[PDB]
Amino acid sequence: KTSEQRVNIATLLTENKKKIVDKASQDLWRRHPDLIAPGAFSQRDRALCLRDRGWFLHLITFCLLAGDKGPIESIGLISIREMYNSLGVPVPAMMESIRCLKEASLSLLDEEDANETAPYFDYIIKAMSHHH
Amino acid sequence: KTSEQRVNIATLLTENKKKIVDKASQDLWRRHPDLIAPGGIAFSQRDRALCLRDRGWFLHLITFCLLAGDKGPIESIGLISIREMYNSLVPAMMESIRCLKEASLSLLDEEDANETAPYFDYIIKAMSHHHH
Ligand SMILES: *C(=C)C1=C(C)C(Cc2[nH]c(Cc3[nH]c(CC4=NC(=O)[C@H](C)[C@H]4C=C)c(C)c3CCC(=O)O)c(CCC(=O)O)c2C)=NC1=O
Repeated sequence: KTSEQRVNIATLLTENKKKIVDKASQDLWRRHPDLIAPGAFSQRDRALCLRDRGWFLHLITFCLLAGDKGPIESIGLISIREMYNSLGVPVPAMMESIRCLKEASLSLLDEEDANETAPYFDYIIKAMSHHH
Repeated sequence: KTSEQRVNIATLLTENKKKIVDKASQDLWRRHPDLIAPGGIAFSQRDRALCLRDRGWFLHLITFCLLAGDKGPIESIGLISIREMYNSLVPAMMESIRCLKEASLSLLDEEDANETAPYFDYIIKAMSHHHH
């Protein structure tokens, strides 16, 4: 399913958007501590990486609202290109970050919603995976 | 976290997106019929489809703001998308939002209309800043 279902899920991912970005950031840094190590070490560069993580979640919930994966093809691609060019973020790092966001988001949902939700995450991963 | 009022407006705009986007399109063509005439920027089926696509995505950005209780989704997704749209390369952009505003507001009582109207206005403002 319903337009109520989409809104139900979107309001969940909005309300808990900080719990998700936090969870997903810890999962990322436990799994890949070389990002948080001296070799996202700086507070300004770690802030941008967190800013960019929250942005991907926003983009997902939007696509969930719209029932549509076209925004990923439109503004998603623009932003992922702008990341590795200007900010030098590696493709494996972004792909893994979105896997961590996926996991954390889905933990709040039930199996009916999570099945409806999971492909939106996967679509961004697939749309990046072709590069590296 | 999300108010009961804003969930309901968000569900109402989402459930009637077709009608709203239909009504916003014909109001735009009524007021500016040159746009879908042989010369104009919405004549060709591609360009008219992209206008239809984008209009609907703006209505979902409004819905998303309502759920956020915040203009954050416009800050996060709106501004970046606006910039890129005009880079592709224009007062029709802003007038289509105004018809979308009035098409949307027409579904709502005065209490709900006053909660939603600012988000349209933020998007009209954000657009105006790309004037030559
Ligand atoms: C009618 C007054 C009308 C027209 C003709 C258009 C739009 C339009 N937009 C593009 C490209 C384009 N639009 C956006 C917006 C956008 N992307 C998102 O993901 C957001 C959810 C949404 C904002 C609400 C973007 C980012 C882009 C660039 C990428 C792309 O979609 O191609 C075009 C032509 C593009 C080209 O190929 O040159 C046109 C004609 N909107 C109207 O209201």
